[PDB]
Formats: sequence, structure tokens, C-alpha cells
Amino acid sequence: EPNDFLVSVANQIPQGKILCLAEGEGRNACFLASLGYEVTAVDQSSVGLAKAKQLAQEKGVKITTVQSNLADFDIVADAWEGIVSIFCHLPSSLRQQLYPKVYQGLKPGGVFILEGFAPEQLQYNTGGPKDLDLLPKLETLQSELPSLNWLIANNLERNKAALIQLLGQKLEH
Repeated sequence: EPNDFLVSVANQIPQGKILCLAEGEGRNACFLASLGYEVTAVDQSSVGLAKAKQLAQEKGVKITTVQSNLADFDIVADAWEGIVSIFCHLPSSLRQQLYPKVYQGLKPGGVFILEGFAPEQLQYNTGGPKDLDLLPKLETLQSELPSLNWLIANNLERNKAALIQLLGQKLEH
């Protein structure tokens, strides 16, 4: 059961290396790997990364390059066709550090996909962080990756959850 938004925009990611931020599970990574991508699942819990490998072995995908945490993590510039952040919530101070490396890590034409709780999610009891610092508005996230071409930018509310969905593509030279 991979993320529905991710399965909906998978066709927008050029074949190549895809990096999943704090993907823990392995359902999104294995889902993408089943499409022909070279995925690197990065998570902090060795218990999750270990279960990610097992799911890969069962789903028949030789793609699950595990990793560590995100705090002191850096990605090689122009090396990824896609970088996915599904419900990967971080404090403003950390997004200010990460996102710039995310923008630079993306090859021209590569995409950045995000799905997470909107600030109004605080009015619901269906999950997500309580600190508004980890719940930036859709426009604030966009300003953290300004040079990207936003193919999709949705603010959704159902009542139940408040979500933001983004698909940003790095321009061609």
C-alpha cells in the first residue's frame, strides 16, 4: 500500500535514481523499484530499513539501498532523477539545511515530490506533529525550493485531514 499521491505522479519521474527521505516502511521504495527505478531508502530506524529489505526480497525488487538519519545527511549534486518526501516532517531549521541540498541533488528534469500535513491539521486528531514549526504552509515550502517548476501544488482538506501535495521539477539547461 504505497502512497496514493506517489503512485499518481510516478509517471513524471525520469528513469534513474530516486531517493526516499525517511521512508521507513519500504512500501513506496519497493513500489517505485517495481517500476524500474534505482531507489535509495533513507531512514533512521535500523528496524525499519531491515524490514524494507525484506519487503524488497518478497516483492522481487533488487532495490533498497538503506541508509542512516537525515540530520547530518547530504546528497551528491546532480545525481537524482527524483527525491521523495512523504510525511517527512522536520523543523524549519532543518528544512533550511536539507532542501537546498535537495534542490542541488536533483538532475535537470528531475522531480521532487512531497506529501505531508498542512498547518490546519492541528485541528484534527488523525496524526502529525503538534508543533506548527514542522507544519509550514504550501507557499512556505515552495519558497524553500524557489527555482523549481511546480507541476502540482495542492492544499487539501477532508472531513479526515489537512494535507499539502507538491510535485516540483528542476528546469532544463
